[PDB]
Amino acid sequence: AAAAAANLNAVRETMDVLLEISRILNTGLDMETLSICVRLCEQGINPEALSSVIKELRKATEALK
Amino acid sequence: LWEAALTYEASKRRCWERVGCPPGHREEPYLTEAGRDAFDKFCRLHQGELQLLAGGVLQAPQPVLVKECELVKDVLNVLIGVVSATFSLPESISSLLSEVAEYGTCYTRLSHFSLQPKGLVFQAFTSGLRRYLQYYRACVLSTPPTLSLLTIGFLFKKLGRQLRYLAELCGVAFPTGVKLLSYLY
Amino acid sequence: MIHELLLALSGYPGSIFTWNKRSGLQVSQDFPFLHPSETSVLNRLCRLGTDYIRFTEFIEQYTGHVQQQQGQGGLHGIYLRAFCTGLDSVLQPYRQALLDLEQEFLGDPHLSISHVNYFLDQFQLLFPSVMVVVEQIKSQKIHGCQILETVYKHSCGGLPPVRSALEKILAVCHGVMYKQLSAWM
Amino acid sequence: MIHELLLALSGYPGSIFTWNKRSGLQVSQDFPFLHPSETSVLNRLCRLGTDYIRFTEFIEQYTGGLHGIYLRAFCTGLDSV
Amino acid sequence: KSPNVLLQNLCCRILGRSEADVAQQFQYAVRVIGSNFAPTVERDEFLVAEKIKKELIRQRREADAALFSELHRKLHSQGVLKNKWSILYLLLSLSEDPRSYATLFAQALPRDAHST
Amino acid sequence: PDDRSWLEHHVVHQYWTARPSQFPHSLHLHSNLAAVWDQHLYSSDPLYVPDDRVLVTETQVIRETLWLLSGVKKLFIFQLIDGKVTVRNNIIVTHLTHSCLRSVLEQIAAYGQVVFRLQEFIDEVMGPFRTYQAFMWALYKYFISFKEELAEIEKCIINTTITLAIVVDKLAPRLSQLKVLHKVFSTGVAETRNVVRASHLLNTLYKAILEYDEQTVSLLFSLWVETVRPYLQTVDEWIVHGHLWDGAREFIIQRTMVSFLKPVLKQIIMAGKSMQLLKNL
Repeated sequence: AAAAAANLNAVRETMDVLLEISRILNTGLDMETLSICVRLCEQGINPEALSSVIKELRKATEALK
Repeated sequence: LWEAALTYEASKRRCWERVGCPPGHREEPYLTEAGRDAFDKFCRLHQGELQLLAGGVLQAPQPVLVKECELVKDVLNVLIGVVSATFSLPESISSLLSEVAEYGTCYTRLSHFSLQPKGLVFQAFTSGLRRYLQYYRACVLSTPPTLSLLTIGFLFKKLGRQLRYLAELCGVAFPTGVKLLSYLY
Repeated sequence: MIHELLLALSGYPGSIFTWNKRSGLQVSQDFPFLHPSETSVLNRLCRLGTDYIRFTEFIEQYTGHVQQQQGQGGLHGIYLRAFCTGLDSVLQPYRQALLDLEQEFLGDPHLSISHVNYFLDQFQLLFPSVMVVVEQIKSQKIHGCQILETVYKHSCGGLPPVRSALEKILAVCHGVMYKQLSAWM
Repeated sequence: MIHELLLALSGYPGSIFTWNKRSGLQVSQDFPFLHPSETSVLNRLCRLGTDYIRFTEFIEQYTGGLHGIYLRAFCTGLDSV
Repeated sequence: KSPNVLLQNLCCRILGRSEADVAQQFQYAVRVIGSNFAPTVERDEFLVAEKIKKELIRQRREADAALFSELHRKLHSQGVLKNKWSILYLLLSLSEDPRSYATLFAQALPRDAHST
Repeated sequence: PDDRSWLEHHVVHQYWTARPSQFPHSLHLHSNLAAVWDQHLYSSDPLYVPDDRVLVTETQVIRETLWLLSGVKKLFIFQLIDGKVTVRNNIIVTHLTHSCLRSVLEQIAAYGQVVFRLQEFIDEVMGPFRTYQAFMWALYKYFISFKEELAEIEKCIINTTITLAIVVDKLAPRLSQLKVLHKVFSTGVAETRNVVRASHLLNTLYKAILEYDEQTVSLLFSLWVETVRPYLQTVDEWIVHGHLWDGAREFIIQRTMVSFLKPVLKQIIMAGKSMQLLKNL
């Protein structure tokens, strides 16, 4: 398939758009993890729950520093 | 799944007739910038032209076979004197085969001239000839591990002519004994 | 078209390159899918192989065909054999060039024609200049030491590679006259 | 279209813009796939490319004619700008 | 995949330690994902786009807000994401400022005059 | 069909073989310029009179022009009027509407005359004056370097994102250098005796080095040394061997004028003949 891979290039293009959005906002997230988050909202999820998850997980790496 | 497939090489060829997001389909190289399938079809097409111009009874050898290195190995076996399946004591492959085949055909007829041990100076002389026959036999399979085929005909051009001159000296009626020893002197 | 060219230029003609004695090597020139861009380059490259075939065939014909001893020195004599002996040693980098081309084409068979033409451009001048020097010897039936002047007048040239190349042959012809000269004095 | 336009700006007049020795690259031709007001926009853009043409001819003729190494230095900086 | 197996890869990206070395924060993740799963306000990316503009004026930059506008247009032009509101609200929640009033601020529809 | 299909795919075969140009374009004005232009032409009601516009792909033309600039000739594009490559008007691509196209290929044609004249001059040597070979040697070496640069660009074409405007700006300092050769060669063919026809050429380069005394001057200098090199050899032979030798005398003194060896010329003659007076002992 050829059109099914140009859509994957399209996914990477929006992923770089969200890369610029992540740096101007100063988030710690990288590209692989945001693709995991994209799949999470494919199944449907509260962003308020994902932010509480990540707002526990990042400042539970500051408790073993 | 996404990130596993994302990592591929993208479009760097750009269309000027499909400016908006070109997927690319490769601007079509030349006939001399294509080969080893277009080579074989190119040969087949010219031979098809030649058979049409003949009527189908022209019949050129080597339509396809064999290789590069294995053909080199059979050629190296002929230089010992071990004849091939084309000689005994594309179509242009047959010509290059003939030019190196006749050298080994000469070497066989020199060793066949020295196979026997009258004439006592002739007995010394024949044994002296085989001391260079061994040197010719030693040069092959010491210099090449296995080289390209054109190096074979090119490297053994300076060696085979020296071999060929002694065939003009030899008969293969003919002097022997003192009659040889004066003629040789 | 790729290997075919090298096989013909080395002196093994096929049918793509119909060997003639008046067009030399000349491509078939009747393909209903040929391109005019490649055509001029094909005709230009054919000239080197034509000169090469004429050179080697002459050398083969007039070196080592006797045991050294007519009365004419336009076809015979030690000086004449020394001429061909020097000419063969000058021809070695052409062989080297073709041998490099096969290796690059085995590495990448999609190389363009201009790359090849670019590499052979140094021989492209060298063969026509040296052609007339042997052509005068054969045509005028030049005998004896008049040979040594003939190359010497053409090694006053203003091309450095041609100058050094003819100088090689004149030194080779010098060896044999020196070899008699060491004995007679 | 703009492959054409970005080389019309490089200096070639074409048959969309008409070169002149009063003011070059004049468009008055109408196209229904272009806006009628677009020409005005185009007109402003034309004023740039004309000067770019008028300079290069100037470099061609020099180096009563004008000669000197100063003419090999004014035209020289005109290249880099 | 499924959410329960998806959270553990988050625990390996954000934390550097394995999911067999720590489970307590993985347990908090399970606890908050289980109990409530569906939003309490309506969605539209238009409103959070106008709020991302409000955040970018707030960090005393003004150029990147015109960057985000062409970027948010590209998000529409491609159209591979099923819910575009959630990830933009999500990046909005994790904002960081390097460097009054908050009871006025533009909010979502309350869903108190709304029944599904 | 089993060979023609394979031919058609991997090799172009659409403007030297009777198969009008095939391209799977998408559409839509940014690159559909020619069809838009045809509809505009129909709306202007000529009535029709079609021209020869073949709608061929783009990069092939660049490959052809670069080959033309490297020195080879006889290609499908670019009709020849008297030995002069001129623009072919029977071809369009999509854009440049055949009018900007007609100008850019004309500029390339004006450069192509200067390469054609030189290649014709070279062909008439391998198909004496005692400086022609020494001059064409340096010319040949120039082409050896220049052709390598151009073939490297073609090597980048086999491996694209290159347009016309990239290579013409890249080749700007070379096509400027080409125009100087139109001026040096013109003094070599403006002519009775073959030694005056030599000095009238070599004096041009001897002046043109002082004209710029950048990057051109190195080319002029390396061309000056290789044409004065026979004269260096001949004057040293006159000095050390006590005699001058050239068949039919390629020199200005007998027993228009170069100023190179002129300020020391009197000390040459006075040294040559006097060395002969040592040979007579």
